[PDB]
Amino acid sequence: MEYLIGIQGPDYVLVASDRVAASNIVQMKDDHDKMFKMSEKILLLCVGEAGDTVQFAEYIQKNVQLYKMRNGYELSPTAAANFTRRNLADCLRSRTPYHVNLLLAGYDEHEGPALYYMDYLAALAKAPFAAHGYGAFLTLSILDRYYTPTISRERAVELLRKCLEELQKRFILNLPTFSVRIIDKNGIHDLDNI
Amino acid sequence: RGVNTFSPEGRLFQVEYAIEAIKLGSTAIGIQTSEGVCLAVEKRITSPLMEPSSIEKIVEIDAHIGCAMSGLIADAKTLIDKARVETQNHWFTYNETMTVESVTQAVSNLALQFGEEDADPGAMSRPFGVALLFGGVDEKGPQLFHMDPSGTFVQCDARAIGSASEGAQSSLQEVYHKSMTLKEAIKSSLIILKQVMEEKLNATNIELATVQPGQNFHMFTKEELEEVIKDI
Amino acid sequence: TTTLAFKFRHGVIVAADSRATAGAYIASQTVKKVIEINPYLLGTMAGGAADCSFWERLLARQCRIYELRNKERISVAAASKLLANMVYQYKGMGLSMGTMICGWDKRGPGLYYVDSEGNRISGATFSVGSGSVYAYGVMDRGYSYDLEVEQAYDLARRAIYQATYRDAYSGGAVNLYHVREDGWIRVSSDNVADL
Amino acid sequence: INRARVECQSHRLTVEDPVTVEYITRYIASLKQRYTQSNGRRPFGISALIVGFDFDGTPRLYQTDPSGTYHAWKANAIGRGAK
Amino acid sequence: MFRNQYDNDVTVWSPQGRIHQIEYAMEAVKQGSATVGLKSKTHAVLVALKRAQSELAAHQKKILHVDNHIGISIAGLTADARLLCNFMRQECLDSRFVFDRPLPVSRLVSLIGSKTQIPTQRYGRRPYGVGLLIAGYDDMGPHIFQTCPSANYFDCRAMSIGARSQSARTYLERHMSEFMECNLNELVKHGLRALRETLPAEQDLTTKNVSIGIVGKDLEFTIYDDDDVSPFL
Amino acid sequence: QNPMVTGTSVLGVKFEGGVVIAADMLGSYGSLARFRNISRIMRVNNSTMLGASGDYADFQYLKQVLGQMVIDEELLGDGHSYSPRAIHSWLTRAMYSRRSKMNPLWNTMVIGGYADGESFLGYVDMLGVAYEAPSLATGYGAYLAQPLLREVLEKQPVLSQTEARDLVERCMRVLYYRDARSYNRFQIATVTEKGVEIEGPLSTETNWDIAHMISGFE
Amino acid sequence: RFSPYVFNGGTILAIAGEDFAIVASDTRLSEGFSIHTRDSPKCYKLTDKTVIGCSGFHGDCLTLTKIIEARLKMYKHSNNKAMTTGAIAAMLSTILYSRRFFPYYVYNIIGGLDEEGKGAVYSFDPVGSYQRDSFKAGGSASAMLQPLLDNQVGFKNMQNVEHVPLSLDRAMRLVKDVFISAAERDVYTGDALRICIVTKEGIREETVSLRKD
Amino acid sequence: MSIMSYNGGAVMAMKGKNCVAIAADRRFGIQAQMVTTDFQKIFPMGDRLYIGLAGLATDVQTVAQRLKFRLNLYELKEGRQIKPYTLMSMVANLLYEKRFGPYYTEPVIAGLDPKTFKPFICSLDLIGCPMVTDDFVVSGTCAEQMYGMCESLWEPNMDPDHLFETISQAMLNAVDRDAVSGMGVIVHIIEKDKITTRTLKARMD
Amino acid sequence: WESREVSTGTTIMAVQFDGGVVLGADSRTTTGSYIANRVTDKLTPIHDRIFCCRSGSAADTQAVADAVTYQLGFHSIELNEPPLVHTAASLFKEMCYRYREDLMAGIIIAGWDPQEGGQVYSVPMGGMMVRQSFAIGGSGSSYIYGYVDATYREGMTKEECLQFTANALALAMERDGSSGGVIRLAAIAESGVERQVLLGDQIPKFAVATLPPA
Repeated sequence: MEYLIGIQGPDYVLVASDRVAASNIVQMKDDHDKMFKMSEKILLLCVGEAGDTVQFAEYIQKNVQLYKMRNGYELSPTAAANFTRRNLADCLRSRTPYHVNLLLAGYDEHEGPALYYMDYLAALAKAPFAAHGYGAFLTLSILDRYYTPTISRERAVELLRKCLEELQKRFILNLPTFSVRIIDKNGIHDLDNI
Repeated sequence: RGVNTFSPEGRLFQVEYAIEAIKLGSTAIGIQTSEGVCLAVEKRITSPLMEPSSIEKIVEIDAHIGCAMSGLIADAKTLIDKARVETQNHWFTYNETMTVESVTQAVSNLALQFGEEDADPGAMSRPFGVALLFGGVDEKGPQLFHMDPSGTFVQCDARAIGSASEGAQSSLQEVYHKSMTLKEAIKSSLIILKQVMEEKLNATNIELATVQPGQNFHMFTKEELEEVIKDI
Repeated sequence: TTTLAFKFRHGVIVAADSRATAGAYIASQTVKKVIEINPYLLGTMAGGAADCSFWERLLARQCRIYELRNKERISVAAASKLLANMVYQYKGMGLSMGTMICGWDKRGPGLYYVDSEGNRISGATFSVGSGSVYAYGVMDRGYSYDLEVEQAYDLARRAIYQATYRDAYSGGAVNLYHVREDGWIRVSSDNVADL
Repeated sequence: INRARVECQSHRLTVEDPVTVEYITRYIASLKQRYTQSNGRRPFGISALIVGFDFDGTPRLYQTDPSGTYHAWKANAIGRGAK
Repeated sequence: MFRNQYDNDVTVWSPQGRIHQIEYAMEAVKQGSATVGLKSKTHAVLVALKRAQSELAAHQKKILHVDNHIGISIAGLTADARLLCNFMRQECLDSRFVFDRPLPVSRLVSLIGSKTQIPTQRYGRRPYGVGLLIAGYDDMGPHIFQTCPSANYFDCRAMSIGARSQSARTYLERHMSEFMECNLNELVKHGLRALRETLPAEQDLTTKNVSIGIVGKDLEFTIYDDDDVSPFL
Repeated sequence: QNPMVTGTSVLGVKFEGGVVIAADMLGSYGSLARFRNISRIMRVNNSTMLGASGDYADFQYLKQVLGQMVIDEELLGDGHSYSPRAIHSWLTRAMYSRRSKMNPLWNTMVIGGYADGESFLGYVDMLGVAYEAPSLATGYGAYLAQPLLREVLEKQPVLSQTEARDLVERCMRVLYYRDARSYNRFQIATVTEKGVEIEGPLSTETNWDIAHMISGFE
Repeated sequence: RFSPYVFNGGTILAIAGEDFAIVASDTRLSEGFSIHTRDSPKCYKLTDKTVIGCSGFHGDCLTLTKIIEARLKMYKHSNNKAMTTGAIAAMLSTILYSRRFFPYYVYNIIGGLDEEGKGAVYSFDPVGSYQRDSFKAGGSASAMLQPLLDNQVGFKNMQNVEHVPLSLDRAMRLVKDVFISAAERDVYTGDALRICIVTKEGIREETVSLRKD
Repeated sequence: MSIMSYNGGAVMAMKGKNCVAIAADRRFGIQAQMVTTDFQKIFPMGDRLYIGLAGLATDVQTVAQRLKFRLNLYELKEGRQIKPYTLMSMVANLLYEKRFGPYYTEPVIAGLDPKTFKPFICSLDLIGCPMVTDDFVVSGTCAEQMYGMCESLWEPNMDPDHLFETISQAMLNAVDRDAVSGMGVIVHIIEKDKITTRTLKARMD
Repeated sequence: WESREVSTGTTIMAVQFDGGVVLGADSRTTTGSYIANRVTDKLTPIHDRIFCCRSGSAADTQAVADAVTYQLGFHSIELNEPPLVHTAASLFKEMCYRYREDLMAGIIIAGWDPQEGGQVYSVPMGGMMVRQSFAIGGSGSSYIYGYVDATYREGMTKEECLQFTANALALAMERDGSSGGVIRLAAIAESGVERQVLLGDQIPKFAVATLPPA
């Protein structure tokens, strides 16, 4: 449905993002992912109303790149988050309905990575890990228990694996598993799923 | 010293000036014959490091009306955008064909906006410095109109406008006939176009187009132009 | 009403039905529920009769400007994107409109699914309708990228027939198209009642 | 420059790719003739050289001038002591 | 001197209190084509000359169908005339929508006048330099009016615009009594003759330039164009 | 918009020599007789007559715009032009616009008059439906009275037998007896071909057996 | 508050030839159980062999009609050239698509003759939309009359053995027969029947009266 | 629950002699789901002046930034310091504009003026009316209870060390009142020679 | 109306005589048993010849009254001499109509000019402008209707009219309402404007109650 999980290792960030591609009331295709890569330093995931997500995402991409070229500099991802939050804060008040939840996953060049969670009441927070949607219920107990501050790289991959097996086990939804992304300072890679 | 003035003669100043600007541009030629309209132009060239391949000055407004323009070339770029849209709007509204003439009127309304006075609603301080030869084919057959920078339209079957116009029009008379072959014409056009030139006759400074009912608006290609040269 | 589209070896097969209206049983068809955007592109009516008629025609004018000014063909991807924005304006004024815009461009065969929220997702099999679910079972069995043209026309054809029992605002006749790189060719219209 | 930088981005969103060079040029040109033809404005009067590539390896040099026109050249030189 | 001063003020007043702008406007009417207006007051005719700039052209119209009971001839530049004509057609349209009445052409003419006059009475507006002979078949018969770009509205039983207007006027006064309240045929002959007076008269009569337009008791707006005038010649 | 002080029952007909109109004189505020003996009669020009029913406040408002129409132009503004067919159309447009704002009026009006050779009797409503018919009645009168009037006015030779006033007089008595949200007094006005005439304050006449059977007081 | 919707519509029938058309209508106009007027058609002659009818409410019907007529006049002024049927067909729709906010509506039909020497009839929905017809009944009584009308006039259903081609005369007999029958099945049909017969000579009107009870 | 309650929160300030104290909660969850036990809702503007805000978190962030804009520019133009009083007013004017809209916030001001050497506290209401506080100040949803405790626990003379015990226990009592599990609290102890900040140890679930 | 509503009896009339008009009205406004407003005037000079009786809701009426005064003040200085008739009536109407249904005013405007004599106009809630022979207003009218029907007096004396209004109003307040206190009156003549005041204990035991005025 709508679900997004994240974990920040001290060397990369793995995120689980939603998939669809023919979803009405049936499953026949799932391949498309409601995420846009904000650049190559920041990546953004989102869930909410389906039309509003694309409309919101594109405006924010357009602006961030202008500032990059104009300054000839790059903003910190933290800097970006308050900016995004400020725009969404207006909207809520207005007649137009952007009230979507966003996850800004960012890597800081000489400050290390940072993970931001945005709510539909507009609230920006940093967490070493959090999650949202239906996914979150199952995942967060594992994350609390198995994770210990500054765990290895190798350990994360195993931990993410456990989630898929829980989701399978307990049984929820009707489409299978998640799409996982890796965000690093070597750019963005992909963690294949069964 | 207003340019919002009517003038003591009562013949507005600005319109007269435009004709002079036009005498400075190239030569553009039109003969409409019994069946088909031909428009021929000089797009010129000057240096060898230039690409006039890029350049043009004869445009198709649509696939059944075209126009050749002459004068302060930047203005004509504005002029066409308005026209082209307006034609297209009539297709949304009735999905039907517009007359060459209806299109020409619409653009002439827009010719009067100069000034900030109260005879014209302001947007511009001055008019478009260009004349256009508006061609088309419809049920009233192939026709040609001369759009006069004086914001008015006159109908024509043969016309030259350009620096050379005074001579050209004289030359145009002997060769014109109420009935003459389309292909024959193209050769006749070529002769006047040759006469005006000082620079070489090549297919890289002159451009032909015609409209015929059997094949729509067609721009004539290089290979085709080279063949026309061979005949005369 | 069920209309469906699927991608395969070369091109797209676009199929829909139509029928005369009165709120009762008939077999004569009326008009089209496919909109000819351009001689290249097809767009399906899967929203309100008027909404489609007006809005598709408008998108179509923009294509004719764009082609004339820039001197090129328009991209099917571009055309979806242009439609979506406009669809988004109309949001918060009710109304329905959904379509599938199908194309075979230089950049590929492309089907974009468009709805009435202004969500726009690109795909390769879509069935939209009420009957879409039923049609889908039939499509799915036959689904391959290794399918030949004759057979595809039948795949679709049978798929519609199944829809006729299920919904009474399906049936009457099915119109079929195969889209090539010099325009669409109609496979023609086949009466539902036959076999 | 600014007008161009937003404009590329307007296009980047719609066309989903970057456009041709010529197209960028046409916009800037349009404002300049627009400022002459309209009341109560005048153009900057600057001339530029516009150059780039697109997906193709064809190289592009287009020339812009404040006579409100644009054109292609193989080579070009502009400014003091041009001859 | 001060010719430029008097152009620069559209609020002009001189020691003799003249307004030059009007003067300029009058010279512009005389620059136009030749047109006559005639009425019996049960039929009205206008012979109008439509001319062509050169050999390979064909004549431009100066008879405008404003309505299916009212009409004009223009004498002066084509471009301004188009603008005025839209306003008057729309004024006829609302009369039809709201009131469903034709409306006196007399009443109409007077209204148009004001809206022009008031911008001469302030900054902006150059003269429009077209004069008109306005005809129409109303409730009390046909009526004829001369509208000027001086907004000088006058009803006349016949009038003329074009260089050497006076010539034809004098003939109209002479033949005036012969016009009476009959014969279609007669009015046109006198017009053809009269029109000859307006021209330099070195130019011989031609069927391609002339154009004849009638409105009358059971008539509405009809134009005889080119060759079509030969039957009635 | 919403009723305040209201009037009901305006009856009218066309006849050979004219049109005849009759209306009671009442301003009720639900059932309290705020005004007794109040006009409803607007002469329009001198050759056309408007009888109005509905809200009385709204009526006053309309009278003035009508008033402006003839105090303007070189000649009188309802003189040479403005025929009753025109005056009818002009009125209909005015309802139409209000209804389009959905900030409506609340009257039903009869425009009656003579043209120049032909009787003019035309209807306008809050709905805004416009018609000409030889017989009209408003309000309560529209339901009850109008079939009694219709027997006479759907048979065209029988119309021709008499000047109508008597049918009108008779109907109005039946109307007063059955309804007591109506008042005993009425005014009757006749627009003839060249002239206009108002008969002032009448009260219903006392019938023979009908008076025994049914009275008009509560 | 006050209504933003009132019914008033009648019933009409449009029959398409292949060089003629007839559009026939009752004069009876009613709403519910009280009778608005015992007269007036909703079919009108627009002119030039275009016949039009707007069923839905009288207030809307007059207004559209008047308004169209100016767009045609203006057009001819703008350069000599006239709207074809199809042109008119698009023009009505734009008006309706505007009116989708407006809360009153009508069900419009246009008929006339082409220069293909045959009839065209186009029919609109009360939101916009158009379709190509062969035959259309509009109004209240339409739904009941039409299958039978379709079969008797048509013979294009999957439930008839043969075809016959139309005749004018034959079309006239069928039309009267349908209306006389309609009347004792509605209180929206009755009184009189106004027939607009469309030919290439010009427009003719015929009237016949019907029953009432 | 309310338009201020989705993440709850309470804030206390108590005055001492020659010192003042401001204590607050921290916690941010999303509705009733606790994600983190942190979120400052008190900010200071200059060392000694403290401002505690208690709306919805969303609102709080926006309001704190507004007060920064105004104050900085004001400070610049007059070219000399702002007073505590001046901050109070400013808040009122801002409070008045938000009254039509759904941004409702309760501020509390605390600080001890050290260019005048007097203690200063105030509370302000979410309809914009300023009410100058004395000796104790309350804010949060728990207020009715909180008020009860503040009337009881206080004693007229206080030393920072006594003041510390008073707030701590107040804070301890206060966290049991939350249904939103607002666990974690900070104390700032202010003197016109020193500030102490203390995070306190408390229940954990 | 804005935020009141009156649910008690009101009783006002202006009665015409030869010399002019005499106005009477009750004092005090009430909403319920609790006293909304104590003994007060609504017999208002907005001119020296022109007075009004205010009824309905207090806030609305007060606002209307000053607004007319402004207009008539400008009008008086330049045209000179104001008559009541067309001229006062319309200015009050327009407002009642415009402000429409957020307006509760029942006004009897009564005036005396030597220009056409005294006049009486009555603003109902619709804002109809009616010339009346004499008028009774308020909700308490319902109590007085019967008295006036019974008595059938005619012929006016300043003294005769004073008794007439005194019994009618007195009774009206007695049966229902919670309005009472003082009844105040103005007889307006060429002499000037004479003010009468009658205490609530001096105002019972009257009779007489004209209906034909001649």
